[PDB]
Amino acid sequence: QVQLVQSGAEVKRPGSSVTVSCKASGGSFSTYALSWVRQAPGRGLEWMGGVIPLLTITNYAPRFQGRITITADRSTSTAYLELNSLRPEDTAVYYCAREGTTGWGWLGKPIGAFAHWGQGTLVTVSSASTKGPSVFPLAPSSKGTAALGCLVKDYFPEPVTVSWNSGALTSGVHTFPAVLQSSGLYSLSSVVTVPSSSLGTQTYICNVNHKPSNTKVDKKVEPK
Amino acid sequence: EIVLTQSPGTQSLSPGERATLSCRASQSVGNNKLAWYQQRPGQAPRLLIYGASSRPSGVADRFSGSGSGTDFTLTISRLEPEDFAVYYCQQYGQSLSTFGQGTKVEVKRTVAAPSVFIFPPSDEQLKSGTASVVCLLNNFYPREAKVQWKVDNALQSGNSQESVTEQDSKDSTYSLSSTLTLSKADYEKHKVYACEVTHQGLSSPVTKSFNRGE
Repeated sequence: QVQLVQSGAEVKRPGSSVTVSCKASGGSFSTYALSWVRQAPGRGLEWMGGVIPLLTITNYAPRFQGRITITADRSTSTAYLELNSLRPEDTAVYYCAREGTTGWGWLGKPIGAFAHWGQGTLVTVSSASTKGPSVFPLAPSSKGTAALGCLVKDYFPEPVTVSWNSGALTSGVHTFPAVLQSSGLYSLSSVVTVPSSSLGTQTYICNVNHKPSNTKVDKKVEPK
Repeated sequence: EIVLTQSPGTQSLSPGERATLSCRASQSVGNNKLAWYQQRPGQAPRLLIYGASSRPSGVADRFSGSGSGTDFTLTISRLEPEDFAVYYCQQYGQSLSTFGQGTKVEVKRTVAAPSVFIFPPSDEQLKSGTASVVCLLNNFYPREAKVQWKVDNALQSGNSQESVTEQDSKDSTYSLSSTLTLSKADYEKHKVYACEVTHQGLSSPVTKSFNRGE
């Protein structure tokens, strides 16, 4: 089977140029069209462009016809997407795709449709600075099914992984999608509902892990 | 440019029901090259149908594409709990390729009134300079729920952001979170902080509130 492994997520400043890779494993590479498709958070799929590695025929989407540059190195079986002049509206997940086939190698009647996708590459474009999140307690109201939680406020960039009781709590747990504040920093909330008779016996701590800023906070939430 | 318009927007069907998704073309898709992809949350899209009707190997035979020219249709004969995700259509018969905007297929349940909670800002957050009130809408259906922020009985607007969880894999209910953000000075000038929630399951709007510091 064929698989495409892209480069890791990266954070760029507005104006600077980014370069994402995509290496092909299995099957051929030279004779099947390789395209790039990005997806903004919560939005739909959007075509950027494509290239057939053998002929070096580049086809760009008109919206990107100025700032995009897609190539394919046959010596490493690796495709490269280079986006110039980045700006806040370029923050998305960039996928490398390739059309499927009916039979393996240089023959194999190509189908055209993107049947082979990468793992995606998160490219965040903002003029903010990588900051660890502040974890505040959302204490259960003193007045079963009571709701408690933790507010993970002001961090950059995405994502943040939140667990409960180091993982020994999954029932009734809701971790909301992060909202982008006007400061340029993200913020989310992780809530959980537990019996009201279990507020003064069980210890509820939320574990916030933020990979990019290398920060981990284990905050204990208790009634006020 | 060929612009593809999918219909309908969102889809409310039950597990076992017949799902019919429509894709309308701006102009005749040359050589009948329309493709249907499925995308779950968090993962890269998967090819369901290619060449408008042909199905790749490994794909369950419950998916089937039909139609030609400008009208195309993706059909799931029997919806099963797994296939509830987002579906995109993409034309690739021209030099330029374009996708649709997607069609979310959700689980339909017997409407649930939201469990409303409200949290005043933390003592630590106040000692940091900023205040944030959090209104929680726990487990409800359908998604259509409106949250209005009321400080001292005044419809606050401009601030406060909201986020809705993906449809739960167990009870198929959405959960909303609204976060009113103010500064400490602006937070301390007032006493009554309230959040008003309107939803189908609620006959009358539910207003959960507190007073600052009590």
